[PDB]
Amino acid sequence: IGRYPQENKGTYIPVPIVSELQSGKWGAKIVMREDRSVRLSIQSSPKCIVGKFRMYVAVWTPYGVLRTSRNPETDTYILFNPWCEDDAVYLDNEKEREEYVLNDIGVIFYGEVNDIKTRSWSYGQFEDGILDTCLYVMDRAQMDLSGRGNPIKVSRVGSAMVNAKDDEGVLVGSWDNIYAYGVPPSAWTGSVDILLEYRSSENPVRYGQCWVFAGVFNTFLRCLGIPARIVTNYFSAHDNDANLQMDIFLEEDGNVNSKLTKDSVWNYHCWNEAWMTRPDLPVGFGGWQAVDSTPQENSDGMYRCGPASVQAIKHGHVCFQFDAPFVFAEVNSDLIYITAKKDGTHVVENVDATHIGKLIVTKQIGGDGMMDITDTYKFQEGQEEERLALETALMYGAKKPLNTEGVMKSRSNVDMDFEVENAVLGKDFKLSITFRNNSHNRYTITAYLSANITFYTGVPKAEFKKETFDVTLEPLSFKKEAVLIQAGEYMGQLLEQASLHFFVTARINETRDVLAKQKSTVL
Amino acid sequence: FGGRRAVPPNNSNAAEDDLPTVELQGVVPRGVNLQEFLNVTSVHLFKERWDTNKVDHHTDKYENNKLIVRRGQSFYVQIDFSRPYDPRRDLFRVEYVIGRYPQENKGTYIPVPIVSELQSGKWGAKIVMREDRSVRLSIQSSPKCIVGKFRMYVAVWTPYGVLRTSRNPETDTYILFNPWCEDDAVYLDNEKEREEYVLNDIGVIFYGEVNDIKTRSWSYGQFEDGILDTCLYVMDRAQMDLSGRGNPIKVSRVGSAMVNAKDDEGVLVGSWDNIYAYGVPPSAWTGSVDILLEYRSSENPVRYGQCWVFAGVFNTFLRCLGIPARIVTNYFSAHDNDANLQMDIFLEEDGNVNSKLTKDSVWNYHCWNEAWMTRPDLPVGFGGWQAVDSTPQENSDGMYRCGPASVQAIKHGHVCFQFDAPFVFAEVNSDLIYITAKKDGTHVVENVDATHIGKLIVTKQIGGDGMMDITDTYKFQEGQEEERLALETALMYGAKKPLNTEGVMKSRSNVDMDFEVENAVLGKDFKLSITFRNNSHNRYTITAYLSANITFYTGVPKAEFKKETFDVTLEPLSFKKEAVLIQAGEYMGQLLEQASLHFFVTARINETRDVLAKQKSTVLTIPEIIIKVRGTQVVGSDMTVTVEFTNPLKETLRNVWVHLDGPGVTRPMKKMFREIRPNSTVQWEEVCRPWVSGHRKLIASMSSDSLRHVYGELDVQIQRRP
Amino acid sequence: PCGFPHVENGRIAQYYYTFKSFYFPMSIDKKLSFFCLAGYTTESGRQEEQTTCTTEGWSPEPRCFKKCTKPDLSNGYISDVKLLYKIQENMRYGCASGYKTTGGKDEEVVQCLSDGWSSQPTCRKEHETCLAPELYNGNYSTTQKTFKVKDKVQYECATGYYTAGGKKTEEVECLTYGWSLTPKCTKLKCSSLRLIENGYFHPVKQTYEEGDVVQFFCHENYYLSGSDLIQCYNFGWYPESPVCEGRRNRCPPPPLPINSKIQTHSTTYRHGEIVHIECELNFEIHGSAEIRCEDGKWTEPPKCIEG
Amino acid sequence: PCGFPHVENGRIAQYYYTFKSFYFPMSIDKKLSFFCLAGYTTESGRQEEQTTCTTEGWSPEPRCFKKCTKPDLSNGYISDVKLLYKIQENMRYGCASGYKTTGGKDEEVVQCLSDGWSSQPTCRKEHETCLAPELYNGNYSTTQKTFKVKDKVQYECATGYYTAGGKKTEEVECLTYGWSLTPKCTKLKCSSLRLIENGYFHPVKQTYEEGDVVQFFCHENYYLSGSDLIQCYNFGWYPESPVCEGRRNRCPPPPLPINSKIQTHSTTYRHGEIVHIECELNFEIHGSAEIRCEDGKWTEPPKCIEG
Repeated sequence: IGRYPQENKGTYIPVPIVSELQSGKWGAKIVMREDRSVRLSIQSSPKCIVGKFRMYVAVWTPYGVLRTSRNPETDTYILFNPWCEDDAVYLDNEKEREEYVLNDIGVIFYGEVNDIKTRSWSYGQFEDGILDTCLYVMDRAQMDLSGRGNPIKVSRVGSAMVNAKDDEGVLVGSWDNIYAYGVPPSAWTGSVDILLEYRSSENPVRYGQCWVFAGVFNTFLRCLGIPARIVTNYFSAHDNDANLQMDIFLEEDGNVNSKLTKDSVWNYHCWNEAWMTRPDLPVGFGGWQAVDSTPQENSDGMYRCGPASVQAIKHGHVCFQFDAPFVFAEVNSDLIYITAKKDGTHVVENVDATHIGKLIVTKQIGGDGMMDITDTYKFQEGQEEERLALETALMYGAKKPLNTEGVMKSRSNVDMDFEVENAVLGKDFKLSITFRNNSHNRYTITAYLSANITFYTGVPKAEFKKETFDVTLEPLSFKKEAVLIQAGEYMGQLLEQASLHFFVTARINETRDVLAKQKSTVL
Repeated sequence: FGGRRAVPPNNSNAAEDDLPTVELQGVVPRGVNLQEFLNVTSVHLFKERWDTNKVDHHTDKYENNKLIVRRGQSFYVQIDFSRPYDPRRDLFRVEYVIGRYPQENKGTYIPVPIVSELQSGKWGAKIVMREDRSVRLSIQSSPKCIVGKFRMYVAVWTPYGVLRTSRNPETDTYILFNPWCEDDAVYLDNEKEREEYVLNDIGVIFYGEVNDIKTRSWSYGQFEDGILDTCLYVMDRAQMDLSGRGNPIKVSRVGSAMVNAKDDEGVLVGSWDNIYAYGVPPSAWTGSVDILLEYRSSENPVRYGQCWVFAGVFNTFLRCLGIPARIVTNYFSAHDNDANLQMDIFLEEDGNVNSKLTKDSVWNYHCWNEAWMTRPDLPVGFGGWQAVDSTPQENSDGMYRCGPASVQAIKHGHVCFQFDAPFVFAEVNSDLIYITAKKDGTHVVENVDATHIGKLIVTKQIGGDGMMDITDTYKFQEGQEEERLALETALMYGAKKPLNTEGVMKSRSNVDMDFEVENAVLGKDFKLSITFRNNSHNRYTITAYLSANITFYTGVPKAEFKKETFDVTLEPLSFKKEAVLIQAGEYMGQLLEQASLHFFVTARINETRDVLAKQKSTVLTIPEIIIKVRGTQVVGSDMTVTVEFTNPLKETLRNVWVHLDGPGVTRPMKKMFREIRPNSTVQWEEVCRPWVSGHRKLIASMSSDSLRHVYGELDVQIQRRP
Repeated sequence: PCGFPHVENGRIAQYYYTFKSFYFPMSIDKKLSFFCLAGYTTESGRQEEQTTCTTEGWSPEPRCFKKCTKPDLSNGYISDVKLLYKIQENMRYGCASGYKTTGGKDEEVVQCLSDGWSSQPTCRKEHETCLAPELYNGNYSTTQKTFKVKDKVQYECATGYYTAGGKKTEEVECLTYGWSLTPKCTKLKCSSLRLIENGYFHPVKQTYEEGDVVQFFCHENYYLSGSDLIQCYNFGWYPESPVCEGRRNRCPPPPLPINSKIQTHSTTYRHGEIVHIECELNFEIHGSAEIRCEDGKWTEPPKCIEG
Repeated sequence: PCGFPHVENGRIAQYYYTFKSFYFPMSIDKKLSFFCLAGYTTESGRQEEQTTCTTEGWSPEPRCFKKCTKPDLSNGYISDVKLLYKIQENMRYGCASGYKTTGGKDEEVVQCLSDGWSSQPTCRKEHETCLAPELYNGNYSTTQKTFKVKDKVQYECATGYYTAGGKKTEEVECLTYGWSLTPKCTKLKCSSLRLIENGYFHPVKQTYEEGDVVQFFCHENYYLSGSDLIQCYNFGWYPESPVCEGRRNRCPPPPLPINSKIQTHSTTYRHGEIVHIECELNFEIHGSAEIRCEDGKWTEPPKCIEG
């Protein structure tokens, strides 16, 4: 294999003739002889390089070696082997091999966690020229052939090629909603035409976004034979820089400060899981490895994250390579609500640990339904094991810049929540706000609704509706406000994926406490 | 629209924004008497090089007129107002601001509160005095603060919003890493080690081969005019997020990746081609200073570098930002190992070296940096020296730099930790394997040498120019059980041994073999002597071969300049000695740069089939450049420097460049001589006006179309000015 | 010099587990960092801290203390979002309407200590009249069992017994959370345990009563004396009091030959102590009938052989 | 269900130490991967293995044995180049002329057995007239100390000692490499202590000599049912091994009251067991004759006054 093959580098492979094939060794057994002909049972090493090999037959003489000429009809692809107990990618269940390797149609989950949406995606890893294109992606990566036997390194290098910085990558990332001189990321039906367009044009394809990168990378892994799947995380804290805190800023009166609020939580985000053993780590960290081909600032720079062991992430064990603190922070960040006072001080008003990574999903084995996998990424919330994982992550370089140590529950015993009914694009719909007073005190409350049109990354474009309520809660009571949102308010303004985001924030006049809630919805 | 990010990435220190001189709050009335509130008339930073701010921060060495301070430690300023400040009625603060998109929670907008006492580990300002219209502050920076050039503003609060000072470039403040502060991740508890590994600007690089260690000086020059701005420019050209520049791990991880240029990105184009067309030869450079200023002024990769040049430039970058750092040289480095602890030599059946298959090579020496920091990303006890090889190697992420790998992890074989530790461990812990490639195509392991790789590791000693052996900081005493425990721990975590050395054993014959090569000056004949010794009552016949190769210092051969065969009979318990003369005319027409030779001696014992095999290197000695000085050695006085060079060859040298350097004594200078006749000498003279006192060094180098890698230096005491 | 530390719930730097025989025993003034696992913390409330080698071994001592959990609080509330608390930090709790805390207030503060919370978080229902409890080894001053807000009850204990305050006769006040001090009679309360050196104990509290089992331990390079378990009867502590020592040479329980008996099982068998063995019916003794403990070893016992 | 495996000279997957209370005890037929430190191996010669939870506990047990080191032999050579040898791996050594191996050969292959070498590697000298070796706690049947090749000598051990072949009397023959077997007097060794769950014992050996003593320990919130110490004798271990169980389920021994005896003396007592106290002749009881072990407590013992 390659132009400069060497035996000690595994890129020239003489196959010895043997009476029996040993476990874990290259060799060939003469199983039958018939006149001019010999039949060999050949075996390859379970650690073999993956790629397209030239084949020759060589006969020894006292005078030299006699060899077959170049015969392109005998070129042999050698791939990863989920069916072999000695392979680093071995998967111990046949339905899971049949899904995570042999299935060529995926399902991608989008929308928002109260109204989950599905679309199909052609991985097409078997289609004409896709296998050659996966080899071409590693050749354009300039990946050493002796490194292509390793599923960690093939995942680590292959994922870095998916998003193009300058030239030299499969897809140009864009979220500009205009998509001039390219194809909109939301148009693509599958990986097949992206990969063949890249292979034929020899330049980055325009344009991609997280599920497009994940779709292409899932084809790449399944094509070489590494078992792989897409997972969607709802409310993903992307660009976290390993901080476990997303900040929302509030004005003194309790309104949202839109000037300072620049952290944004993605309604959903997609990344790949790849299945392999981890001989670079101590025991207990094999199986699913999270790889995100969407670039963010990590310890190397603006790059893809992982493979991070999902079994390391669940336990907060983020000292292990690669990029695990950044993957942990996407599923485990808090929201912090901060009053930015007129005197220029910042005060933490409220905290919400429940919002980020509320659900993590993937396609089920043998059908199109979702499978909840949240409990594979983190422990049950509000239990001791969530705290043990958080503390383990804080020992190994996850961060909490703001000490919430002084925060306490609202002594008012008031509580607040609101609901948005699901709607069709271009219909009016109702938003209902509820308040409950669990105390013998009377209160008065000023509350604000801010309704925003956003990209699915949570980045806002405009505040399409805003309203204020003054409310009394008489002792141990409850009160409800309702809003009708009309089609003429939002329809002239919607972005792709038709996403809306509502903040409801209120200050209790007597106790000075802040109540804050936020919900997305997708038309 | 732009949906990827709510605000663009704050990743350039050169970039700025215009903060408002007034921010209005509420419905502000017509004609408010704002002159009842404070207005700033002047700000003093006490930034003079003899003053307490630069002296107590150890930043008085930098040739820069702006304020420079180290994070986590306090410094004084004074603010002069329109009227006296009145704590009852006056709220104000200092603001430090960095990049174009500064945000408070990202650490890039920093409001400094006025406080009663400076809290440990917090940004804050204490009023230490008031007199008339002036307030004097002691300001403390956070020990986790971002490193870079901050803008400074003063802002006054009012019932009508904020009044702020206009853009005043006199106030821009560099905040650096702080080795002196116990709370900094880079803290170094020893005074003499901070003096050496941070405040010394002249390095020593060790080269040659382990039996003949050569040395040269290198100007790190981290205090020279415009070098600190160039280190900020390197991080801006990396497009490194400003909020990440508070971390010494990430600054080391990113800054090292900028040194080697792949494409038009990075500081130095690597070359080992011996020709160096359209650029400067890697062996010509006297220091980092002219490389970094050429990069900053051209905005393009400098041509060309090699391992010690990358290490020199990266050492300047680290010491300039204030991360304590040193170069280390490893002798017999197994570079490009791909985490394999085996380097293969191939032999013919008769025991001669098979040059066709022998394509692994062991570098006579190799250079990398160590940076000193704590490692909060790793478990307890992996802080201290971190190895960072800025030279590209095939790696877990393709072809790239290795590290920061903890030296403490490497010694114990804990290569499960980040970054790139298996590849660094293999530089120092690999074995040689000698393999008979039989004519039938089978490979047989004949002999193994675990002792050859990383035979010594060295660095410059603290406060002097001798070598310090640091081999024991990287690996345990050879052949002891703790070396085996480190090896087995590395094999648990992804170090590799491709061939199982189980079918190999002690020699049947009990014959020893060893040989000595005498050191020589370039252009002289010299003796190589081979010995064979019998520890048995048997009689043996041996055929032995000498192969002598000219090689680059990377061990890559160019030509086999001499080949010889010996037949030896050893009587019972006896020994025999073969003397070989190597003549100047066999090698002189053919030498590469650094003038390195490599010898294989191998033999097969006829009665026992055993193979004997050993290999050794020499580097030919080349005479130094002579430097002399005349006139008074006083700061600001004119001093005359003479650089002299005598051609050592029997040929005319052509297009000869001589370079001269010495931080605080002279800027980088160079001189061109069209030709130098065979036995002839040249002189160059300059007038230089030194600007730094105490002990200083002049450094020189020579290069040409044939000879290069030739050096000289002089220690000059410079007296303080009147 | 200092030996390899046994860090329960924690770790030293990971290479010291492999290279033990190279690094230990370790010279004086060497400093060794250690850290606790998640859910645990050092004596100072840190996650990571340094010990130093001394002629007495490691100091400060490498121990990791479990974080105290949020209580499953009956009839009450807490101020905090927190699940786990640092050693010697404190937490505030309070009452539902008509209820009073373990300390009788509307709100109470509790400290996290080595064995758990300084007082158990709980709210009692709040009411008006107190009932006089059952008075084992005493008699009340009156036939009345029910007492109103700020009424008082007086009581007297039996011959040689003492009241809850340690008098022979006592009086206490009814309040809406219960009695100001509870009416009770006992013998003189078990002593406040003598703090040992180079070891420690569980069930740590200021005073003890009949039962109230305590377990003692030594730290590394020391060995306990007395039983690990001790409990007071009403007449006092049994066994008397334990001690720590790094040279303990005490035996296991006495070896018993088949078909044999011994004269009494002691609570201890130190160096120089003796046991006498008697063979059972139809058997005779082979070897010495007496056996001895020396250097923490029993002398190998006799055999019983048929008549 | 199977408790937390105390892996010896090794570890399980390292989150299980933090998340112990979540994962343990494990169900039967669940499997767990464990590994050895460097310098140690599992009994198969692997660095890592799966153990399985069974009705027998963790099987095979998570024990890592130490590698055999290269021997310090003289008058000879070792063919193998390596310093450390895996458990169940084998190694070759050979003699100089005029010397013979420990097995009496020209060359000998030895195996690093389940703990230690199969023979001590050494190249001795042709014994023209063998010399009888030293024989502590035994006697040769003759005053002679030197004997010719194909002469023989017989020896007998002292009371409580056994010959090198496990008899009490034994005979050996002089050969050109030394004796056909080496004379020695020896003692029977107690069987290997298996790894417990939830705790450990500190002095670790493959087998133990008569007069060897072992101390047991538990990790926090688990307690050691049974003895603190156990001793080996030529008849075996005296007590059963103690266990790290939950709660306490064990009481310290009661006093014997003056003028009294008991229905059953014991090494240890457990929850629900009764000690019944009987007064001596011409004495009469007060208090309960029964006392019971309950939550680690006892009820107060009786008194025996003069009749």
